[PDB]
Amino acid sequence: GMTEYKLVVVGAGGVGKSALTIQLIQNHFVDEYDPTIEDSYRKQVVIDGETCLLDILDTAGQEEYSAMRDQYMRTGEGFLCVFAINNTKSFEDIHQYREQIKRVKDSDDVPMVLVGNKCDLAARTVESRQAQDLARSYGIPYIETSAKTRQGVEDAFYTLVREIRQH
Amino acid sequence: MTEYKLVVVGAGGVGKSALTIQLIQNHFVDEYDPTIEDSYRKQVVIDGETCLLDILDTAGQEEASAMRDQYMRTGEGFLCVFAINNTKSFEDIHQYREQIKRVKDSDDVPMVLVGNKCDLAARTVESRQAQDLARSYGIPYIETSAKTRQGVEDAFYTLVREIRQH
Amino acid sequence: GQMRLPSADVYRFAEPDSEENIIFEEGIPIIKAGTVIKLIERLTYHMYADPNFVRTFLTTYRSFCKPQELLSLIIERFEIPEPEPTEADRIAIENGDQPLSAELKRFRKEYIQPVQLRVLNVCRHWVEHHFYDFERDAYLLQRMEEFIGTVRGKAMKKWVESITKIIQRKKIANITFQSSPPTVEWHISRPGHIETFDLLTLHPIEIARQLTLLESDLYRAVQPSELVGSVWTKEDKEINSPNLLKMIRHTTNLTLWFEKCIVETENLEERVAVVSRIIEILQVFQELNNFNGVLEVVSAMNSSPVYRLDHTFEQIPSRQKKILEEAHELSEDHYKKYLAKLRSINPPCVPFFGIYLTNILKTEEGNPEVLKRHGKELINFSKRRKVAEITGEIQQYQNQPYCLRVESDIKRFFENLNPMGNSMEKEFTDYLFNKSLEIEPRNPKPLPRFPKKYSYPLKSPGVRPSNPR
Ligand SMILES: Nc1nc2c(ncn2[C@@H]2O[C@H](COP(=O)(O)OP(=O)(O)NP(=O)(O)O)[C@@H](O)[C@H]2O)c(=O)[nH]1
Ligand SMILES: NS(=O)(=O)c1ccc(Oc2ccc(F)c(Cl)c2)cc1
Ligand SMILES: [Mg+2]
Ligand code: NA
Repeated sequence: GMTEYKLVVVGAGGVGKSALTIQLIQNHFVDEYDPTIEDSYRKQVVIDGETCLLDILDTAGQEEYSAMRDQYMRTGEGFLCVFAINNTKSFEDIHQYREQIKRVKDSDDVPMVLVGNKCDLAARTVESRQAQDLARSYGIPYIETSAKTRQGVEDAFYTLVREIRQH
Repeated sequence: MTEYKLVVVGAGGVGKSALTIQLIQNHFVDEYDPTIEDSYRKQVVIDGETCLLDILDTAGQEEASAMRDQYMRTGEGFLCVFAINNTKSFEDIHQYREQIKRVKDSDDVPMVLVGNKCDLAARTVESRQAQDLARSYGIPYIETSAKTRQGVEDAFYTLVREIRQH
Repeated sequence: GQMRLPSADVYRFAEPDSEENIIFEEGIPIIKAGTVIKLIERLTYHMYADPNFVRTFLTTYRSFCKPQELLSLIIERFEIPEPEPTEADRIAIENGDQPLSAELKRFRKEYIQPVQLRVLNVCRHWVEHHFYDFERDAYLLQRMEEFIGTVRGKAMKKWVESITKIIQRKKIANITFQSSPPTVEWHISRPGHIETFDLLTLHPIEIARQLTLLESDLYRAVQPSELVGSVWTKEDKEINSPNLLKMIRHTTNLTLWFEKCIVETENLEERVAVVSRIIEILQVFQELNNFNGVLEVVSAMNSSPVYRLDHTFEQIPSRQKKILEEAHELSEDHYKKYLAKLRSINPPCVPFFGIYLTNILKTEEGNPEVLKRHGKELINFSKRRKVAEITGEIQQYQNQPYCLRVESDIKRFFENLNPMGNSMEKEFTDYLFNKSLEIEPRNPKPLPRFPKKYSYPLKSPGVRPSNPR
């Protein structure tokens, strides 16, 4: 039947990374969530007229289990590398996440998108030009998202699926 | 996993809490801290079937005697505990038995009669007297020690079997 | 008829329920949302006890009420006014007779005494199971001591005196089995010869047992205070979640040690023996229901340095390939088979904590703190109940102890394991990957040969236990 895409969310902890998948999978219009519910991370969507199933792995909260990252990452066909726009360290971490994905997938060309997440009203410290320049140096798209208004969320995941389809 | 709601009842000081904590934690409580109401959960395989025991540990002190209907309504099975060195606690058993039957409006409530503190030599309730009472209720009688663990699993898991076959 | 209540002007907890102050879920009611006053009323309700609610509330309330304010509110709840004499009582008194005081006696028996006892049960649970509030705020403890120590009247006396003693014991603060633990097993390393301890020289049964005791102790030490509010992910995580972080860092260190043992064994035959021994340890972890240990091994075998070692994998016996594959299947499909297995076994067990962390974090992040209804902000209690269901599951598996004997020297060996040495994480994991490339180069580079490094026999003693008389 329909294609299933296994997507993996990676990035620094403690800076609102989990809001990206929660806002996608959510009842978009009721702010509520039970992550324990079988298939609270599966969503059927239509992208460019083609229906598919997204299976999203987001191990948010397990960042200290650093030796599990390889196993978790190998499950993915495409990756969202997420940093917080008010946390410069999370942005500086992106390079090593990308290198680790390339190693785990044994490929220099792994479908991935760079996502800058606005997780609160604290002052932005990573300007969009800095993140665009980083994404361009890697040859990947850059999407900015809000953790509160759902802006950018669909664009982040749909752009990643397009990267997979066009690989 | 089937869930079973067990309730431990009986006079103050007979060892309801000590029995429950021995089952849950494998630890014997030396202190006598009178209970108001405590609850515990235990996942355990009994006769090859996994279940989840919810155990309500109730107040034996007479000052709480007007607050029992609410927990007797929710319980599926009752451990009726007395201490074998305390004849008054044995005489108190029938009051719990009769109240449980009234609240649940049933002559057929899963129950086990438990004679606790069987590690103590100075017994004042003979096994035969308690066994006669248990037979009149149609229920098993199990002597236990929360201190040594003698009979503790048998008492609780027999009650589970009674609920299962109810 | 129902008992009459004090005027809500003198006693705030007698205000009628309305959708402006409490919302129930669709046989005691389950609360979806409410004001803090209504939550405390139902926490201490005169009609029924709710021990699960007491645990849920005391685990999670700090997200909506400060400890000092909670104590003030439950003291306010405790201080219930008694009703005035009724007309029948008045007429009796006017005739010099003793009044029956039927309504007063009923209100004492059916409202005051149950509510007051349930307030004391909140205090008792607070001190016994959430004492960190008092460790962190000495003045809160003074207030609790004063409140309990000045409750008058005989109906509460037994519990007041008991709670006073419990508090004093908590300020200055043993396992029984019917079966004996099995005998400690030894292989090449003999008792007391800690300098020879290593992956292949300790007995694999005893490696798994001692790691299970260690990992069980680490699991059992994690308190809900380290989890609520997602505090293990925040800037003060080392202050607020030290036992959880110690547990995770042990798991990480053991995984890295397994990887290091594998890739630093350059001889192919010896490396097969190393991997085979680690899968035997995994088999004993499975037998012990040590799921943390199972996943420590699975994580190591799926790490980038190990996973690519096809020449090693090819020589692993088929039955061990199957053991590893079935263990890995526990994690597939978002841990579907792990979750089913955890819920089926007979404890003791050591759960994998990471799933709980992700579920607590996403429950906190994915639900609002408040619900807005009729212009009022109500505390979203359903969200807190979901968090406390997870912390309750954690606690249920913390109760059962393992019937295994500690070996102090083997315990110390694994406590002091430090595969990274003084290296930083990236430097070390790059080192492991470069060793992997050295010992099994990428095709089409030829496979080199390497000298043996172990002077002792590689044959495993196996993982079935022995029993001399
Ligand atoms: N020797 C011995 N002492 C026991 C045993 N069970 C309980 N005790 C002791 O008896 C005392 C009362 O035990 P406890 O469990 O608090 O009794 P309870 O029935 O729960 N009391 P309450 O109804 O007030 O909550 C404690 O000192 C406890 O150590 C037993 O099997 N053997
Ligand atoms: N997904 S998994 O857990 O089934 C799995 C993990 C690692 C695998 O690669 C190995 C490499 C070297 C070895 F010595 C061995 Cl045993 C295995 C193969 C499968
Ligand atoms: Mg008790
Ligand atoms: Na910053």
